[PDB]
Amino acid sequence: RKRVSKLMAYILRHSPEEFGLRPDVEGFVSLNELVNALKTVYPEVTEEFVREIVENDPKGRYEIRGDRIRARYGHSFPVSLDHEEDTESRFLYHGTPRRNLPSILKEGLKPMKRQYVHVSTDKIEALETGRRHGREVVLLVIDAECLRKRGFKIYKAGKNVRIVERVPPDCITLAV
Amino acid sequence: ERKRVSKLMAYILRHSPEEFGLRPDVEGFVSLNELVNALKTVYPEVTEEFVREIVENDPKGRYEIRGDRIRARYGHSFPVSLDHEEDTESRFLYHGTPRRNLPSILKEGLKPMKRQYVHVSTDKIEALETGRRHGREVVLLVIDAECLRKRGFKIYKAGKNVRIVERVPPDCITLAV
DNA sequence: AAAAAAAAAA
DNA sequence: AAAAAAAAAA
Ligand SMILES: Nc1ncnc2c1ncn2[C@@H]1O[C@H](COP(=O)(O)OP(=O)(O)OC[C@H]2O[C@@H]3OP(=O)(O)O[C@@H]3[C@@H]2O)[C@@H](O)[C@H]1O
Ligand SMILES: Nc1ncnc2c1ncn2[C@@H]1O[C@H](COP(=O)(O)OP(=O)(O)OC[C@H]2O[C@@H]3OP(=O)(O)O[C@@H]3[C@@H]2O)[C@@H](O)[C@H]1O
Repeated sequence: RKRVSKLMAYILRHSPEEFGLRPDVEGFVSLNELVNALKTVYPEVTEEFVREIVENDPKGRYEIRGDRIRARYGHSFPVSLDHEEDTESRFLYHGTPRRNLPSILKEGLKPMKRQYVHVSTDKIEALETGRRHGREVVLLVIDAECLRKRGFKIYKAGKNVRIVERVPPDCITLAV
Repeated sequence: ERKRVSKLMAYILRHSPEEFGLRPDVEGFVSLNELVNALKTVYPEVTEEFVREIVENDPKGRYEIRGDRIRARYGHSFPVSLDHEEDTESRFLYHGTPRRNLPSILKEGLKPMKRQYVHVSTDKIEALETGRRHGREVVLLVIDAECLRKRGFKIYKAGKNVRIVERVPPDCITLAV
């Protein structure tokens, strides 16, 4: 389950054309074609097995609309997402290795290779995300009203994941 | 064939002889019989006569055979004790390097990097061809050899034209072209 | 003239 | 949650 969901993230977010799949402007690909692509590496994968990963994913990583499937965030190619805006959250969190602090405190959170900067409404998931890149990880606290007043709307892309264009430095209130 | 074996011989004698189960002495020498068997793990058709042909015909004097022992004469990334003669004849020496290294070289000077010694040449072509290994935009550095000797950095005759030195201070670099 | 296995950033 | 064959700095 974890292995296929990882390769599903690589296909839907980064290199769908590597498997001969062309996503539409919303990032959607046909579920039938992705199953055949997943079968190129793991032949035992079925459409039901794919619907299990989407239905049970603890982050709401994937979305199925009719006969199409997409990753809801994490893209490195630009897509057109229709997620609802988050006007509720007061604070948002981002985990990052300690080495990135001088540049983040100066330039703010940039999207890097992804289309959007990714933050979370949860401290654990934010810190867990940052641990993917290093050992000494710090928790960044982001004033969500600071972002809105500066014209950077936050969108509800996952259960707790939130995407935003970028985070200016003075919207980071605390590093722990 | 000849260029492929000579390349692998450069990797064993200069960089990782332990990977092939070879322990060099303090001069960098390895038994010629043991190196032949090491080259046979990759290229089974290599014989001692083939190896001796590479040493005798190498256009840079890369390798030295003393009795039953063989060594690379320079290029080492592990420290060795070389007995090469001192170069007291050369007035100028040459070093090729990519254009991007110039600001650092002009400030810190030529440093050995991963090798034991800085490598220069008495020949301009070989110096530029050495730098071409690292990039396209290569520049020719001119080195006053008296500047080096006066500053206590002796130059040694390691190859036909290759010369090894501890380091090259910046103000011994007279020209970059 | 520093070969080449095998692991995995962003 | 970016898989992964395969090539090659210094
Ligand atoms: N200005 C700046 N200078 C230097 N460095 C900066 C920077 N401004 C930002 N940085 C750092 O650059 C990294 C990019 O890495 P990148 O993978 O693009 O970003 P993230 O770690 O946010 O991951 C995304 C999603 O992917 C996971 O998978 P998922 O479980 O589906 O969700 C999770 C998660 O939401 C990151 O360390 C960030 O601080
Ligand atoms: N201060 C500084 N800053 C930045 N950069 C610097 C530097 N001070 C020096 N640098 C550059 O760092 C490179 C090291 O690369 P490295 O391969 O170690 O050096 P060389 O290119 O001199 O090659 C060795 C032998 O290897 C070939 O094989 P060979 O035919 O047997 O002989 C030939 C040759 O003598 C090099 O670009 C140098 O300028």
